[PDB]
Amino acid sequence: EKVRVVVGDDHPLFREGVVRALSLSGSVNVVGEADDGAAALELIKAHLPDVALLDYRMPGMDGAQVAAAVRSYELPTRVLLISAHDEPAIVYQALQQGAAGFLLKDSTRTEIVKAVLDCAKGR
Repeated sequence: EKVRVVVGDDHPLFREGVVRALSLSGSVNVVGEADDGAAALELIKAHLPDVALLDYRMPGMDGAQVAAAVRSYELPTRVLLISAHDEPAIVYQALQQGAAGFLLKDSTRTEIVKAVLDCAKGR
């Protein structure tokens, strides 16, 4: 039933905010949280979540590097990136590295839930 998610961000209050939005939706089980990219990748390997929602600029290994690695490993997880940067070549390159989508940090509570749920379903 609930869509299973890993959330990754090195800003605690943004991460907490996302985790609460997802958890309070009633439709999402946050199975792991990370504050750096290598840890996010390891949680993805262990939990095999439906969706990973990851900051583009995670330390150690950025969101697109993790997306690339997940696709390279052929894991079932869809990696949705979120960022305060929205430059065309950055979004494009991330999608080229296998990111399922690219969201902005100005997203609302219902927008992020819907993005995660739509991603788990399809796109």
